[PDB]
Formats: sequence, structure tokens, C-alpha cells
Amino acid sequence: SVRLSGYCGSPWRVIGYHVVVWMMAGIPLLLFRWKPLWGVRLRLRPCNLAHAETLVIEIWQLFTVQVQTEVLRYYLFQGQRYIWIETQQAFYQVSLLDHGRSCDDVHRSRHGLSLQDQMVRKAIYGPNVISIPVKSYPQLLVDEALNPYYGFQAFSIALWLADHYYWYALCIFLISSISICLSLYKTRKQSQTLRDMVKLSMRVCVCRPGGEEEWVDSSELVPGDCLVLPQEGGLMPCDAALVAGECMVNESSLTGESIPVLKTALPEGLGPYCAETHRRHTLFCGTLILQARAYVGPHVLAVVTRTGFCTAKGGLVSSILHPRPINFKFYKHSMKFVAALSVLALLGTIYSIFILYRNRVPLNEIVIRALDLVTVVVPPALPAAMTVCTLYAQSRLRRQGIFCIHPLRINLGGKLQLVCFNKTGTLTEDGLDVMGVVPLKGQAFLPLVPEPRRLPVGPLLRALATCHALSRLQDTPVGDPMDLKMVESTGWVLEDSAFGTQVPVPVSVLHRFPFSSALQRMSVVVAWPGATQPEAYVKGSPELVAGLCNPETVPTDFAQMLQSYTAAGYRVVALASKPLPTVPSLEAAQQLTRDTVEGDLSLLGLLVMRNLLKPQTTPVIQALRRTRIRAVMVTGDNLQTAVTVARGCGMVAPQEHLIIVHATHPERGQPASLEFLPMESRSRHLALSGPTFGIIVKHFPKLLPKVLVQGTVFARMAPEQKTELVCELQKLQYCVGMCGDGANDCGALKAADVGISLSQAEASVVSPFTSSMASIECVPMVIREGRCSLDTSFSVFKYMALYSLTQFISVLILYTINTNLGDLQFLAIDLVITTTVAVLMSRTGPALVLGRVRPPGALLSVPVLSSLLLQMVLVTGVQLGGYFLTLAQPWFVPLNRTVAAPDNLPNYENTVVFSLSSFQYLILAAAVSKGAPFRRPLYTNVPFLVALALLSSVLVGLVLVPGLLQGPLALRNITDTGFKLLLLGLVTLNFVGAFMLESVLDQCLPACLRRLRPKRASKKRFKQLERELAEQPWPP
Ligand SMILES: CC(C)CCC[C@@H](C)[C@H]1CC[C@H]2[C@@H]3CC=C4C[C@@H](OC(=O)CCC(=O)O)CC[C@]4(C)[C@H]3CC[C@]12C
Ligand SMILES: CC(C)CCC[C@@H](C)[C@H]1CC[C@H]2[C@@H]3CC=C4C[C@@H](OC(=O)CCC(=O)O)CC[C@]4(C)[C@H]3CC[C@]12C
Ligand SMILES: Nc1ncnc2c1ncn2[C@@H]1O[C@H](COP(=O)(O)OP(=O)(O)OP(=O)(O)O)[C@@H](O)[C@H]1O
Ligand SMILES: [Mg+2]
Repeated sequence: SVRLSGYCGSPWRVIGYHVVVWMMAGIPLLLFRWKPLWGVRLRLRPCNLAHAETLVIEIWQLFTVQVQTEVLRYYLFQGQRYIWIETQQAFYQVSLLDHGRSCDDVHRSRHGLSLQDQMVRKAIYGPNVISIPVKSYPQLLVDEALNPYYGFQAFSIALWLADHYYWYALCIFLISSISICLSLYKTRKQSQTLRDMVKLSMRVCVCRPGGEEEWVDSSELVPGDCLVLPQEGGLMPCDAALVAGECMVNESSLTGESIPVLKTALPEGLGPYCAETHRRHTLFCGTLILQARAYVGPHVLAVVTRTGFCTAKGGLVSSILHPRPINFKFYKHSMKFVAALSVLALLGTIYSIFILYRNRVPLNEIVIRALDLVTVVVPPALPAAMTVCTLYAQSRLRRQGIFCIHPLRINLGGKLQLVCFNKTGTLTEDGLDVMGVVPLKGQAFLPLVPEPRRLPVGPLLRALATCHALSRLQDTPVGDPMDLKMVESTGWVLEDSAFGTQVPVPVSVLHRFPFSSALQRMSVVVAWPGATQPEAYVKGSPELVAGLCNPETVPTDFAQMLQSYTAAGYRVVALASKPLPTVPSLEAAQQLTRDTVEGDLSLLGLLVMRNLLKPQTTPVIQALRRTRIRAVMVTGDNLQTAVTVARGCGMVAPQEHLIIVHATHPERGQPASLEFLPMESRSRHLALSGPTFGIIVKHFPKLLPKVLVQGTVFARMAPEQKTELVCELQKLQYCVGMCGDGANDCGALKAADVGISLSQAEASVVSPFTSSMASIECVPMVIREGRCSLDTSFSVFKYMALYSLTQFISVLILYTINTNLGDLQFLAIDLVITTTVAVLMSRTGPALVLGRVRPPGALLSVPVLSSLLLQMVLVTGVQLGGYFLTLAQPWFVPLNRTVAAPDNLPNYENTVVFSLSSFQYLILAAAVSKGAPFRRPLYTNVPFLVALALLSSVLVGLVLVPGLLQGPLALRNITDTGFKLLLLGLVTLNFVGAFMLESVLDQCLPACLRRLRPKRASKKRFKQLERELAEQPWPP
């Protein structure tokens, strides 16, 4: 639902808002950007929608859009135009302006659009361009800079400049600059990814009225304008309708199919034009026109129907630009985690105030010091660390061949519990092998014919020859693999279509009804010289096409004979025919409606084909099943063929049980029923058809959750039915992945949490995830990358918490003794060590093999907080032990407490505290960076390992080498080598203790947590169902 509110302009209110929010504080700006309804209300007054100059859009969220005026006044929301329809006093989308008009109207527009009426609907519809905003760098820098995080960083820069910490202020500025530039690079890269995809700049003829032509730019086209498509072919600038001609288009860019598609001129009728019904007669935007030819007239004519964001390509671009929110929250209780850190910081700030008071510090100094301590806990490198983590994940995927348009989905990749796969072309090979055709003699089958060439000239041979949709493109037949191989098997050659016998008269296709996956069949009307009347041949599902056949034609053993082949893994389609008494002419043949042709058929035979598993499918499915990720086959193919393939690829193990859930439609006077008939060979799977799925959904809502929870093979599913299944699975708190192929899986790929397409270009719009490899091996790759990304994000958050608390503790320890950490020492710690390490941790790749344990979903967990608390206990212990150890030495000299820092540097206390803490930052970085299960070992990250080794060597030189970096850093020289070695020993103790603490926690905390308090249940609805089925299996 949506709602609109109009806000008429007024200067007094605007200036009042400006002065109030500028003089008062930045807090009102913060709450306005958090609650912008108040901001808009205060800025301007509600007004009648007719005069509104600004609107607020809810869907409940509010987006403020200005109302452009040209009078024609409109507005753009998410790239979609809405104009002011004066008569109705409302804003209607321009997508609906001509919605529902007739095909005869398109054929009338055929003549062209007069230039006086062209500019009108250019204004209403706007330019024909899917325009992605290209921005000046200042605009970006403003967009990131106005982040409140960078506002606090600038406040810190000013605060530390006010205290004469120039190097630390420069350090903060440089780190924030790095973060901002990384964000700019990220946004710029995504924007170019979109723009390069939506590029279009070309000149296209327009059939201007009066019989003349004109070369206008592609962006001057408007719906109702007439195109002249080139004969040699070219890209399509906008959605259109063919009014005259024939076109061979490659719609791979829009839908991912590399098989050429034929487009025919639009029929004439008093029915509503549509891009779904007349998809065959309509060209799309961004699809390539391989070749065009005009049946009648000098040139091929098309009439534009949608432009800009109205087009299907525009809709996909809009969905990419403005994606639906990711419901899953990767980091549970993040606000409470940062609050648990902030409470510790606040207790430390109270301690700081108390001690600074106890040392008789001036009040202004006390407040400045407390503000400094508050700024210490906010790390300037956190945004850079997060951005770099995401960038590294994306780069790793890209190197593996996987492209993601929404990088936020990479983390969902590691959340997957269920992956749905389409069978043909995803699990099994694209190519077929015609194993033979089973003919019929009366009402009985005949032995399979391995070579359909040997068939006698008759209805079955001609049905095989000419029941398809193939087009010779560059002297090579192209089209469906099934059609290609089935025609190849007969020996007839292609040349509205005519076929020459192998060596028996040429056969002509009068009319052809294309294959629709909803119908799962196609048909032709065919005549040959010497033919009494045309004949129609229907090819489609053996089950479905047999229903169209006359009962006396279909043999009594039809189902058993079909199962003989499909249960052996073969793809089978039935061929049926019927004589059409119509005169054998193109005009009369085209008169027939599809429904009349499809029914009352006579079965001719079964075409048996052999599609084999990809060799990469069984390993991947066994790997997924090994890690308790559900593999589900969602296919439009036979149930027996699909079940055989599922057993073959390991979706159903040899020792596991499979039950065929069969639902019967509720006949007259009786209710619907379910039959469960097991078939001979977690451990119990269900296999069911599309009709059964629909019956169970409509009539058995109570049993549907169980069918979904233990259903593995979903056969004979229509595309919308695959989408419905994915949505139903997601209703059970499943994170559903979908590995799809073509138009039959686009809805499921959109609905799925992770949708993957296999044989794709470098950058594609088909699905959120696209890959270049043909196999489904990209699925484990995506899951592994998502798990690595979750683990890396958790490790980076842990390191930033640990680094902050460590700096906080050291600065508190130094405040307690009336000194500080020195200026170039802040610069060193924050820039050289910590930023380097934090931006290098996240470059280590995923583990090579998936595992049964999933990454944690909550930052605020007992393991995480126990780890941080014990790590900080050890850090504080080491620092305070070093401090109380330097006091016991004989050469020690207490600092000049009278003058506060930085006046009293160098001193021994600061020297020791800085050395220990500077080692502890590296120690903590190495500790948080873990390997198995979700990541590779630390030492496989050469930049990170080298940074650790180099920084450790530099710090050891600082501690040992006399006079090294002591002037700059303000370090007190310590001659005693025994104390230096004892400091290094304490550092080694800290390292060993940190690593052993992490190992002990990881190994023994989950078990103690389980024993102490077992989980009563799981909120995952599907896990509740899984357990409930465990006590009582549903099918008895
Ligand atoms: C005073 C010195 C010690 C400052 C230390 C800071 C560096 C460790 C940081 C600052 C920003 C970091 C850079 C942030 C951005 C990235 C991008 C990253 O590559 C990608 O993310 C995508 C690559 C592609 O598109 O193919 C390579 C590392 C790099 C340059 C990082 C390398 C390490 C850098 C230079
Ligand atoms: C007083 C002096 C002697 C001490 C100062 C030492 C630092 C300036 C050195 C020590 C380790 C060095 C870092 C060691 C490793 C790297 C990784 C390098 O980035 C990459 O290699 C990414 C390559 C890719 O991913 O393609 C950027 C430089 C950097 C941060 C170096 C920057 C300078 C550092 C921080
Ligand atoms: N060119 C064609 N002519 C006639 N019938 C066809 C043709 N192509 C497919 N069929 C039949 O229609 C059905 C549709 O299955 P199809 O594979 O197109 O659906 P799908 O959902 O894409 O399946 P998958 O997920 O396995 O790709 C098949 O069972 C097949 O028997
Ligand atoms: Mg398919």
C-alpha cells in the first residue's frame, strides 16, 4: 500500500527550519535523518495534492520526491514516471497510460507518429533511456562525508588539534580519508557495473508519417512511434511490437538464453496487447536482432510500446537499483553488542574523571581529557575495514568466476540451508541423444525404432520431421536441443517452413503454435503437395499430450510403457496428430485457434531421448548433503525421469527411502485425496508433481509444511509453481538458494535468497548471482565465500573491539599516573599497526571444503563476549604486570607528576606501556584471525603474515635497539638489557596466552554451554517441523 502527502512551497517555514536546525545543534539533524517525517512536517506545511511541490512516499517508509513541472507536472519514484492526470486529480504511473489497448491500434500506429504528437508523449513518457545518475566527485564525497561517523572523526581531529596532537590529528584525517576513498571506489565500481550494462547510444530509423523516413537518436523514441528494424540486424533500443516482418533475436542479455528466438509480425484482433501474451510478437530492449526479413513490404516495421524504465530491461535495472531489503540480520544484537562495549567505555570514563579529579587537574583539562578518552574508543578505521572486507570477498568471487550485483548477498550465501536446482542444463547436460521413437500400430505400441530414418513415410515420420520451431540462421539450423536432435534423427533438412525428405515429398508448415512451458507442448499445421488436407502434429509431455488424444488411440499400457523409459532416466515426449479438413492454404491455416488444433488428437508415438548428468553434479550434491544443506530438484520434467536423476546425483542416497506423494483432484461429490506409494531403491524424501503440489497447497494447508520439509523432487512444475515453491520454503524460515536456467526459473531466482545462473557473461542481469561455469560447482563456491565473509566480518568486529578496549585500557593506565600515550605514539598505533592489520586481515580466502558447522549469527553471544572479556583480562594483566615490574627495578625513576603529558615525556612508564600495548595489538590481530572451518590459515595471507612479521620486527627493534625511534616517539631509553628481555618474555607470554585462550574457548566452550543449558527448541519453523516429524513420521 502507498500514500501521498502534498507540501506546498513556503519560504518563511523553510528559513525557520534552516535557522532552527543550524543554530540549535546537529542532534536535530540526526533525529530528522532517523525520523524524517518530523523534518518534512517542520520544513513545510501539508497542502492540497494538486498544488503540491513535494511528496512523501510510503510503501511503512517515507521517501521525499519533488514534483517536477513542465503545464505537465509529474514526479519520478525509483525511476518510474508518475504524471498529474488532471481529470482524476491523482498521480498515475505512465506504465498504465496505454495499458489494455488493442492490436488493431498497434497496426494503426504502424503508419508512424506525426512530429507534432511526438513531442507531447516525449514529455509524458520522457526520453527513451534507462538513465543511471552519473555524479561529480564532490557529490559522492558529500554523500559519504556527511556520515555522522566522519562528523565524529572531524570533531576528534579538531579536539586533538586543540590539544597540540598534530600527528594524531593527521593520523585520524588520513584514516578517515582512506575510508572515504574506499567507499567512493566501492560506489563508483557498482555504478559503472550498472552503467556499462545499460549503455545504449545509436541511431534508428523512424517511420515518420507521410511515407518518409528519418534517422533519429534512440532516445527520441516514444511509445506509439514506428521503428524500421535493420535487415542485417542490430541491438533493440526499446520494447516494441512487430507490425510487419520476421526477426531472429538473441535474448541472452535479458533472460540468459543463448538459443536464438524467432519473432513474427503482430496479428490483428480486437484484444488487449500484452508483453506476456504477445511475447513472441514483441521485441525487448537490449536484446540483439540477429537477422530481420520482411515478408511483405520493403522493410521490417516495429511500433514502440515501452521506453526507458518501462521496458523489461528497465524493470530489471530498477530492481537492481532499488532492491527489496534483506530480511535476514547477519549480526544479531549488534546494537546491544556495541552498547555492552559502550558501558565499559563509560565506566572507564567515570574512572578517568575520578582519577583526574584525584590528581588535582584543571577542570578544562579534565573535560578535554575525558573527551579524548571518549574519542579513543571510536576507531577511525572501522569503515575502511568493513569496506575492504566486502571488496575482498567480491574480488575472490570474481576470480572464481562468480559475479554478484548486490554484494550484500555474499553473506546470505553462507546462510543457506536449502538449495533448489533445476534439472535440465543445470544438473544434466544441455545436449540430448535421441535413443529412438516408439511407434503405434492401432491401439498398441511397437518395438522402439533406434533410427527414425527407417520409419515409413507417414504421420509419425512427418511429425518428427516438422513438429518443432527451428530456423536456419547462417545456413545452420538453430533452436531447442530437443527439436534439433529430433529433426536430425529423421534426416529431413530445413530450407512458413519447408522440409525436404532425406533422399517422400517436401512438407510445408502452414501454421505453428510455439512451445509454452505452461502447456508443455507445441503443435504445427502441416501440408504437402498431393495432400487431401493439412494435418496437425502435437509434441509435448507424454502425460499431458496423451490426455489430448482420443481414448481409443492411447494404448491401455501407456502409463506402464512410458514408465519403462522414464524410470530408466530417459526424457520422453509424445507425438500426436489429427487431420484438419481446412483447405491447405496459409491464410486458412492461420485462422485456426491453438485450442482447436491441440485437442482431439491421435497418438502417434513416443520420442525417447537420453540426457546425462554433468560429471560435476554428483560430487557437488554429495558435498552439499554432507554438510546438511538440503538439495531439492525443482523441474518441469517427468517425475520418473526427475527421480532417476535425483537418485543418480545423490539427492536421494541409495539407502534412503523415496515416497511419491500423489494428490487427486476433488471430483464430483468426493473430496481430494493423497496417495503415498513408495518406490523400491533426512533419510526420508518425498517426490511429487506440479499438479500434486497445487492440490496440496490449495486443499491441504496443514500437510503442506511437512511436504516442504521432507520434499526433494518437485517434477512437472510450471515456472510460477517453482516461484510458489520457493516462497513457500522461505515461509518456513529457510534461506533458500536457487540454481536456475532460463525463463522457466527467473521467478524462482528472483524469489530465492541466493539465485545463481550458470553459463553467463562477465556481467549479467539475469539473477543476483551469475557464473561463467556450466556446472553447479559455483554453489559450494558461493556458500564457502559467504561463510568466509561472515567469519571475516566477525573477526574484524572482534579486532576493532579488542583494539579499542586495549587503547582505552592503556590510556586509562597512563591517566592514572598523570601521563598520556604521546602523539607520534598514537599515530604509530592507529595508522601503522592497526589500520594496516585491519585492512589486511580480511584478504584471506575461504576454506577449501564446506563443513557441517555454520558461522555464528550473533555478535552478542556468550562465546564472543567471553572471548573479548578474557582477552581484555589478559591484555590488562600484561600491561599492568609490565607497569608494576618497571617500578620494582633499581634504575627506575618516577615521572614528573607536576607537569602533565605531553610535557613529561619521555618517561619509563609510558615507554613500557607503549611497548606492551603496541605488541598486544598485533597479538590480538593474529589471535582473532582463525582458519578452519570457514577460512584459510593466517599464513596463506602473504600480505597479512608479512605485515605481522615486519611490524613485530620493528617493535622488537624499538624495544631492543638503543636510540631507535626514541626521539620521534618520545620513548625513554632503557639501558638494562635484562629488563628488555624480560619485557619481550612478557610479550611472548601474552602471545602464547592469547592463542591458547582462543583455542581453549573454541574447543571447550560450546560443549560446556550445551551441557549447562540445552536448547529447548529452535525458532526455525522448519526445524520445529523436522523434530516433530522425527517423533512421528508423517506418511505412516
Ligand atoms: C603509513 C602506512 C603504513 C599506511 C598503511 C595503510 C595500508 C595498509 C592500507 C590503506 C588502504 C589500504 C588499501 C585499501 C584498498 C585496497 C583495495 C584491494 O583490492 C580490491 O579491493 C579490488 C581489486 C579489483 O577490483 O580487482 C587491494 C588492497 C588495498 C589497495 C589496500 C592495501 C593496503 C592499504 C593501502
Ligand atoms: C620506522 C619504520 C622503519 C617502521 C615503519 C614500518 C611500516 C611503514 C611498514 C611495516 C609493514 C609494512 C606493510 C607491510 C605490508 C603491506 C601490504 C601492501 O598491500 C598489498 O600487498 C596488497 C596486494 C594485493 O592484494 O594485490 C601495502 C603495504 C603494506 C601495508 C606495508 C606498508 C608499510 C608497513 C606498514
Ligand atoms: N520444443 C519442445 N516441443 C515440445 N515439447 C517440449 C519441448 N521442450 C520441452 N518439451 C516438453 O515440455 C516439458 C517442459 O520441461 P522444461 O524442461 O521446458 O521445463 P523446465 O522447468 O525448464 O525444466 P528444467 O528445470 O528441467 O529445465 C518437458 O517435460 C518436455 O517433455
Ligand atoms: Mg529449463
